[PDB]
Amino acid sequence: VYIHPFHLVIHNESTCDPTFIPAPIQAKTSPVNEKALQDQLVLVAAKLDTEDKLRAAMVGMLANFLGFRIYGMHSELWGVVHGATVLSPTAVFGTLASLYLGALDHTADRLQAILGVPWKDKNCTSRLDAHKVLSALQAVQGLLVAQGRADSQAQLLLSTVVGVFTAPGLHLKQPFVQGLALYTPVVLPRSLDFTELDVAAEKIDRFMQAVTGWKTGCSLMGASVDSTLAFNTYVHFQGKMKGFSLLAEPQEFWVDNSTSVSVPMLSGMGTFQHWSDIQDNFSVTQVPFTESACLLLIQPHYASDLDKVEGLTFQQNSLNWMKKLSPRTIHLTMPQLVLQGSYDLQDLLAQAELPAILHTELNLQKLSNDRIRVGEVLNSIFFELEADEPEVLEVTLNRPFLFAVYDQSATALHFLGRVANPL
Amino acid sequence: SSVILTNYMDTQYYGEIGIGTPPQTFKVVFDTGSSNVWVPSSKCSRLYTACVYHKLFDASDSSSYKHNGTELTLRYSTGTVSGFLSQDIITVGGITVTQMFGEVTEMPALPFMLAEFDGVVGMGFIEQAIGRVTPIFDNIISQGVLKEDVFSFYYNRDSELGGQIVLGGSDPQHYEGNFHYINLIKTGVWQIQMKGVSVGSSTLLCEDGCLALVDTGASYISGSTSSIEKLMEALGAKKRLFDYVVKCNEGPTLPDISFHLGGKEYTLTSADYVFQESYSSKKLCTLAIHAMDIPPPTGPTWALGATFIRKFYTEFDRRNNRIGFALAR
Repeated sequence: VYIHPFHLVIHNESTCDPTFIPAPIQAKTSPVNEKALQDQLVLVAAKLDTEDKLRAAMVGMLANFLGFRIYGMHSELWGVVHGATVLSPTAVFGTLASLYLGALDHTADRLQAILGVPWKDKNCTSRLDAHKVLSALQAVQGLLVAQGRADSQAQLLLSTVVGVFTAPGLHLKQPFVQGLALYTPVVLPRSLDFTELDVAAEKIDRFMQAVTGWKTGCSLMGASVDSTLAFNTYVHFQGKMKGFSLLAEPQEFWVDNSTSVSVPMLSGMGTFQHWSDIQDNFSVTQVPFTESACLLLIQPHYASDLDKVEGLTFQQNSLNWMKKLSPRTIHLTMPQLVLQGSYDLQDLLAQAELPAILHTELNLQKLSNDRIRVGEVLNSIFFELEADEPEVLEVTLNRPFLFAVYDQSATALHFLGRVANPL
Repeated sequence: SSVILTNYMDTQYYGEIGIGTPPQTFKVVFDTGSSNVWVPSSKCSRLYTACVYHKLFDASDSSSYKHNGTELTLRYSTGTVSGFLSQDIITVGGITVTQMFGEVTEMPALPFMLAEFDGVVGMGFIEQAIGRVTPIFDNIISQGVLKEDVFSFYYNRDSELGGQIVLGGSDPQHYEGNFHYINLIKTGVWQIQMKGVSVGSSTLLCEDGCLALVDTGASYISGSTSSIEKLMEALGAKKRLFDYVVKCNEGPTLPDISFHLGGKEYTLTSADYVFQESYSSKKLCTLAIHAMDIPPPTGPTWALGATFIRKFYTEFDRRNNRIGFALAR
């Protein structure tokens, strides 16, 4: 909520390395202490200026608009068929913004526009460009996993570990890595032999799953043999919902009117907010995480044509302005969600922005000392939903539906996805 | 000649203009605060999402287009656009003029993704025009067709006509009483002397005088950071990143804000400046008054935008370098 003033007052213009080779992955790397991570992220969220909160909100919206921009594929987003159909606008923006660090003129000047630039509408060069955006995007994570008024364990978790797997003898630069440090604490650069893709792909999975502790939907898929860099962001979302329980008896679902599927469920009793648009036939309920964070469940009224309805769940300013806040007694009923999901940004973005071409272009430098030829720039998510033990509305999701977790404090939607069937 | 305006959420007032042959249509805001004309260009990289979401001028589809190519950057209070100059015929409210305008190739997602309009038509003087490009109103006047060297703005309440601009005069249908003029401090800027600003019962602002920029392109009434801090403290409003809020249940209780201009008191009621979205004490309601530090030489200065114009029909008189106000109808 809700408006935005325009200030159209014309004025007289104004404004304002030690490289290192990473070790092999065979080296014993300790796993990520997830408690230690989130406890550091809440501190980052706590020790944060009122000006920084606006910046976190701003970088949030940029991530939102980039996600809506990316729907310019026109229902081909799920065409990037790896794991469950769900992408992270904030992770996408971040992974893209981190490549911006390693970018000179042209390449940086493209990502500037492609990422969503220029945050300030200018490039006077400072600690904000690349460094401000990254640490602002760190903030938005802490803003999600907050529980400000809650104090006690909010139960929602957001881990984001950025793998930066270079080729052998690739002396990647120091200040770039400190830039990545601003975006996420868990920055794991480690060398790998890409000449053998089969051997690299299997070991790259064995490393991450060992380090992280969650099964990612494959890795190094569709990567060329003649490559060096592999900038892969790995995210994991935990989302516990109080007043919910897992059912031993499956209710089952219909991916389409003919076929059926044996699948789990999560019964929900509570008075949530929900309002159904009768113009385009819509309906959306939620199950807030300290209000700050909110899981919005977009239900297609008829559920006949999702592709048309779901299109209005990536539609610019409308999805956010959907905020009447009309409370109602609702019996929530939805499938138990525990699915992975990979998608390569270079496959995810194309034509309108055509970064695939821009990625294999020479100009990087600030990251690349030697020759960089990226095999994949992957975003892998592990979305997980959990439970902690007179008149109503029986809102069941028996047929396919849409959803998206959104943060009010950072005005940013961390996840958006579709559910055809759990498998 | 009159231009029909569309009112979007009470923050963006825009009308249509046609550029080229055949005409390519664009939604534009008419801004007395700037003097250049610009629309998004077909040459704008689609990496700028704002360009993907707006009408783009394509010179290769206009037979009346005249190349120039001079680079220009336009810096506004809330954002910047950059591109190059081009000339073509522009249709505005029935009048046809050859005009030099900017084709924008760099248009930041924030804030332009939030723009309903595509571009801007500067209604300011040539003294503030970037690149010394003749402003569209000077070009129309040079035709010698208008009955008066003046233009007028009518901005309606949100409702849901959104508003209306009259080139050449004023529309008696949208104002009552008579006009009361204030002479411009200087030609080249639609800025006037403001004798004082009062909140409730205590003229605790702009004592000893200050400046007021009558800005049709500004969504809100703005003052310097120091002035707004005082005004807001007096209102009991809390400051946020981009605005000031008040608990909704107290919006109707907020005092009147008055603006002393040319020996007349222009008063706004709380209904006039607060976005009364609800009345709950558990909700926040934004105020149509912001803090905006406008840089020299034009600033520091207060800015009287839509919030003010909605209440008072405004006439900008080029022939006498004055501005007239009258109760909007």
